[PDB]
Amino acid sequence: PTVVGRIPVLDVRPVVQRGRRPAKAVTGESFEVSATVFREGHDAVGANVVLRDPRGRPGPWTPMRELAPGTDRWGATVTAGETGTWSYTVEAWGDPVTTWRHHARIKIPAGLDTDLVLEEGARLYERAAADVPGREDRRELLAAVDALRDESRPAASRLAAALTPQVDAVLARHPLRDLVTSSDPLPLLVERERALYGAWYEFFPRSEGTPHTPHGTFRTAARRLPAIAAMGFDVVYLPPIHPIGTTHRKGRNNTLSATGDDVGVPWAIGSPEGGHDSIHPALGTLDDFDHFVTEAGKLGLEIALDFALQCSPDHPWVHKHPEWFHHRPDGTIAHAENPPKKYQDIYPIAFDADPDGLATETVRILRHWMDHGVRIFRVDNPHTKPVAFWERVIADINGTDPDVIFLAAAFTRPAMMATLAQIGFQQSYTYFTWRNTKQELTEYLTELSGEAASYMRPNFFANTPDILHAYLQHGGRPAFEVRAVLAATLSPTWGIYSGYELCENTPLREGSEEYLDSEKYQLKPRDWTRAAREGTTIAPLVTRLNTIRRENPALRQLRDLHFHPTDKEEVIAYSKRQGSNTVLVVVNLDPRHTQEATVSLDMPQLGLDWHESVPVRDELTGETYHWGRANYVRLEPGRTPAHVCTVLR
Amino acid sequence: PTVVGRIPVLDVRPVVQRGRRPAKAVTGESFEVSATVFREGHDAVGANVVLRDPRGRPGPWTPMRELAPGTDRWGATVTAGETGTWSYTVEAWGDPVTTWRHHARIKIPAGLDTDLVLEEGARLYERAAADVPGREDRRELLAAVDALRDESRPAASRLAAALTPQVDAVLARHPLRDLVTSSDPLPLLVERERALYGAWYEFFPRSEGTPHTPHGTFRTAARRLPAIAAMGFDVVYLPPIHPIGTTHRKGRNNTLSATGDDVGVPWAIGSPEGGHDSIHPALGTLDDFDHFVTEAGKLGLEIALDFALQCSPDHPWVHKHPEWFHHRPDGTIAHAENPPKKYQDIYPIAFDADPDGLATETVRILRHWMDHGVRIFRVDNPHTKPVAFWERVIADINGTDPDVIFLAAAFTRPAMMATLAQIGFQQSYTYFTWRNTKQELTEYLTELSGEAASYMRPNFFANTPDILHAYLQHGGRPAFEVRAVLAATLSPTWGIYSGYELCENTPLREGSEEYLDSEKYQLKPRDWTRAAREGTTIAPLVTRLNTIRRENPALRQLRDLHFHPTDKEEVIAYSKRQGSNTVLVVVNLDPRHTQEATVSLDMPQLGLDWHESVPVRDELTGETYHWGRANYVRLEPGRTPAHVCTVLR
Ligand SMILES: OC[C@H]1O[C@H](O[C@H]2[C@H](O)[C@@H](O)[C@H](O)O[C@@H]2CO)[C@H](O)[C@@H](O)[C@@H]1O
Ligand SMILES: OC[C@H]1O[C@H](O[C@H]2[C@H](O)[C@@H](O)[C@H](O)O[C@@H]2CO)[C@H](O)[C@@H](O)[C@@H]1O
Repeated sequence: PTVVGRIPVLDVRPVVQRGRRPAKAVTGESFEVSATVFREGHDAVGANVVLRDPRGRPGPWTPMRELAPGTDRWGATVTAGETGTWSYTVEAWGDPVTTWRHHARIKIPAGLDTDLVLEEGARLYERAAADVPGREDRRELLAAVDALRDESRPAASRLAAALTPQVDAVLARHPLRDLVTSSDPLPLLVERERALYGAWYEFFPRSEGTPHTPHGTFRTAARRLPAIAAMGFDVVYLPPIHPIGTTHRKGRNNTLSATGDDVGVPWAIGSPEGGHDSIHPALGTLDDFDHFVTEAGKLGLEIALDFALQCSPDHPWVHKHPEWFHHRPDGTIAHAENPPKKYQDIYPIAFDADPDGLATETVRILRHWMDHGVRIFRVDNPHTKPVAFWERVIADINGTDPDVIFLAAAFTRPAMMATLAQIGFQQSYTYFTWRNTKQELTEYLTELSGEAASYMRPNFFANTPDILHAYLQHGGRPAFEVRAVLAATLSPTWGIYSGYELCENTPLREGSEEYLDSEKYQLKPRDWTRAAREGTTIAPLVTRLNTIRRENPALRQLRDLHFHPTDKEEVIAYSKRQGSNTVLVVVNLDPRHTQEATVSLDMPQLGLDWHESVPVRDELTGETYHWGRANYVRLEPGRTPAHVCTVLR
Repeated sequence: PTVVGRIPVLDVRPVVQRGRRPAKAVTGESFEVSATVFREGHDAVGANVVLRDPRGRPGPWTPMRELAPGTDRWGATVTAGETGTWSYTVEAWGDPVTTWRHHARIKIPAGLDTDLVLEEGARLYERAAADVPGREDRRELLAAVDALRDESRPAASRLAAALTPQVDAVLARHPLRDLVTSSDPLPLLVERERALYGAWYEFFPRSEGTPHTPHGTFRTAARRLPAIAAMGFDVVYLPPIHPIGTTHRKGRNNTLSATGDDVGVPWAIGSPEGGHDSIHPALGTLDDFDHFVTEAGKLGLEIALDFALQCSPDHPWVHKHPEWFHHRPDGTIAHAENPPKKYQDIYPIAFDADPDGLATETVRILRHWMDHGVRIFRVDNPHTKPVAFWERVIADINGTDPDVIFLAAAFTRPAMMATLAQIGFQQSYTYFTWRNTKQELTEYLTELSGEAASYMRPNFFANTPDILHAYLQHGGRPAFEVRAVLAATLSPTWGIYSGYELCENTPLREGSEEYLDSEKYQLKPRDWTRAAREGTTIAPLVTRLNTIRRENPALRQLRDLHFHPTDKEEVIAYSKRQGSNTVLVVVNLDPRHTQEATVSLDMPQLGLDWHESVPVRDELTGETYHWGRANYVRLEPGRTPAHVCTVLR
């Protein structure tokens, strides 16, 4: 056997790990399958994509086209349906009819060998007809054959009877393909909509308590759900809900020693009261959790729990499974670190004494929470546990429960971030919070919406309990508004951490990304009712951004994204499309000064000619404009963070 | 099983066609194996390359290093030995000693847990020692263990006794490797020196005749060999040596009708006198060919024959194997084309009626010429015959005779050119003749000496019977000198077509790359003795260029190549290295005007500090200079095309 086939079809993409791991999509998502396709000699080729479903049924006729002249790189868009493991193949072939037409259009006018040319056409169309399944279609082609062979008609009309739009459409549907050659199949994992598309809200239930009982419970915190749903969120992310250790408990503002009342850090998991399968006694019981989950469900909210594989020194594992930790010669276990950050309140897990026991216990714990209606997990610092351990764990869980979604909370070097996604993580945290200038956002999103999108789905949190960027610190509310618009329009999954709405932006000190009086170390009650009454929350904007996402299929996908040039460094423009839905966004990244600029739209990228003028509506205001190749904008911080426009019919 | 191992080792290169085809090298050639290597957490990794020979014997210890900070991309240089199929593996591992050192260097000075730290070191070094095979090495490590454990000494000195250069060198040779993880093996094809390195001369034997017998024979043409060898060539490329058809024979200057005396085009192969396994009767017999081959061999010249799979209409195949041709409805066969070029004197071969017969006959013909001492074939227009046909043919021939070298004469689009090389062609013609400005040369050679070099070996013909570039037309002799220097110094394989020495540069017309009175259509006797006597040949320069190549291992390889900036667009500079051999070249690409410029050498790329000054000798003149970071050059066309300098000890 030869590696290369009769008609070369090479380097099909997407591909992950040379075919050893699947490429990704979700139900209803469109992406490009491509390949390098050409033949020997000078005649034309064609190609097409055969997408097969989990039962092996091929999808519809999907012809490809050359993506740029001289490159022999061909592509077509395909769309994933039901969930499961699919496959895709590229078929390449000689296209004798295109070749013959092109020659015939020169030779019949210039009078060279006309009978021989037309008879050669007739025989092609005869072979075309044999492989057409439909009777009306077959009769149409055999009619063009008899017109091609009628030697009493002028040559130009024998020809034109084979170039009619009626024949075109039969051949575009059932073309004559010579020497059909197939690539080896490549795997596609199709997962549920929520893996790619969703709005996420993070809050600490303990903070939502009462005057008589400041430490909130699942029952008091449930009161916070109707407002979260009213802001248009789909997922609630809860930091760890388990008991919290006492030995080396941290105090307020990340101090080493807790006082008597201090609540500790939820990530310091485990005490005599329980471990990763228990509920912190001050939050309530497993039943109170079921109630919280049930009430979330009625409002269209799914719960995501934090899974953090590590232990306080008081966790039961510390004595039940000493071999899950690395011990130093004196018997002690070194606290976990993430330089320059130190975690004096926890121990890391060691994996090389009993990898089987840890895997077995990890899936037991996830299955526990899954039985209680949690189908989504944020996996904390996955990059400090082995890559292959996550590969195994995710494959075990997704083998019985393929709807479960895992989110990799890894802010680390690129290779590890990409590898985690490739080995099964449905979603990834990103470098979003550190991309704030126009060049940074353009470069980064070009990467995420390009080839990386075949294996990674990004979750754009505009802030987290660990990240209050200097942009928000110095920019105030106008900066909060800009980052919300950006995050909500550039990724189909985005989120915020409670407090973001109120523009909380006081840092621990100058040059830090920690919050002052961080919620991680203390109860943080908030006056939601006052902020709403006084207009000092951006909840309305957030609510509107999520409404726009729900009304615009273009914002529920990632890969179709184009940046349009402007003449000001502080103003950025881009568009996204999905069928007949087109959304155009223009953002002023200066939160302090008003910016005016001309936005020069790449009109072909919108499906329009250069001279055209198109009606848009700014969905943030309800105002309508008429926009074409070149448009003046004026963006004043406080008043207008951005225009978020839809293209009208 | 998981795809990813305990210590991730990913995306090893070079790789060709996802591992389905081998990467390439020749005996004694060095290239870089690389990989993406990292681990979970914060401890250090190391890696190494295990290169295995055809019998499976591993090469020496070959540690890798990170190529740039923060990238997790690791590399090392390996060197291929004997010919055959080798394999290479990357091994990745935790490097506990590097990790412990780095921690210990902070914790001992700052006085934290010092006894515990030093005891942890002692135990690592104890495990190191157990695995060391040498007695003196083992005693050295166990000495450092006892110094580390001596609690009566200050902590800083217990430590310093484990960081000595004597211990360093033991551990760099036999390091402690945790959790060794291996990549899957990748294939390497190692071929003979000549596949990468050689100087090639093309001439038509028929043109080297006498007054009494103008059509040369193998016996008269042999008289031309001593001068070819004296010019330092290693390979003689002969256009087709078979009988030449009469039907539609072309006349002089590519005219359609031959007169009675016209000799025809050698590529129009075949008559009743014979086909691809015969000798043209005017060239002599098979015995005269053996004599020619033998006399070439005595001078250190190998023969490369042209293999052109096509037929004159008088070729015996036309009636013996009609199914090897595509016939039109009236039974005629269309002449071959290569738009806009037409080949009215030949028929192309069709491959889809009897691919097995064509393959079998093709290898029969190549084995015939191989029995007569031809171990190299230039395959004419391979891109008009199926890719898979060549893949099959080359694998059949190389399976019994792996020393046979094939050269792809394909000037076409990039995808086909790369594919031909990947499927087995030892050598490829290139776009060299159309890269003449400094930007064009820099861009192109950066491509060829980069990743493409794992599958393609370039042959830089400065001219061919079909290519007389406008640069040579307008530039005269000074242009011929420049292109010879460039071709000879930028690729380890280069060549010329006879007449190049004499600066033949009259085109067929303005805007054509054909020669006037082309040798393809007529006998072209040349007065070599007169040109030598009158100094009107650049034979001396050519002779000197090949001598320099034979005396400088850096010019007998392709991958080590760096371009150095100059302040003039017409002046280009570059260096090449191989062990302690460094060659530095500066060329003036203006053939009409003298150019002066400053050459600013990237000194680190030469293995030198910025302030240093290095002695060089211009091997074209014997003149010596002293050169450092910034050097004035003055290059006058006619006098000085270039400096070709060696770095002196
Ligand atoms: O109690 C352990 C530490 O918890 C936090 O650190 C978390 C961080 O908030 C989370 O996003 C990251 O992925 O994991 C670390 C460790 O679980 C506190 O900020 C630390 O001060 C605590 O020591
Ligand atoms: O006789 C056939 C044709 O031979 C030449 O064309 C060659 C050309 O020289 C070679 O380098 C190219 O790759 O292949 C063609 C065909 O063999 C003449 O230049 C043509 O005019 C002849 O028709």
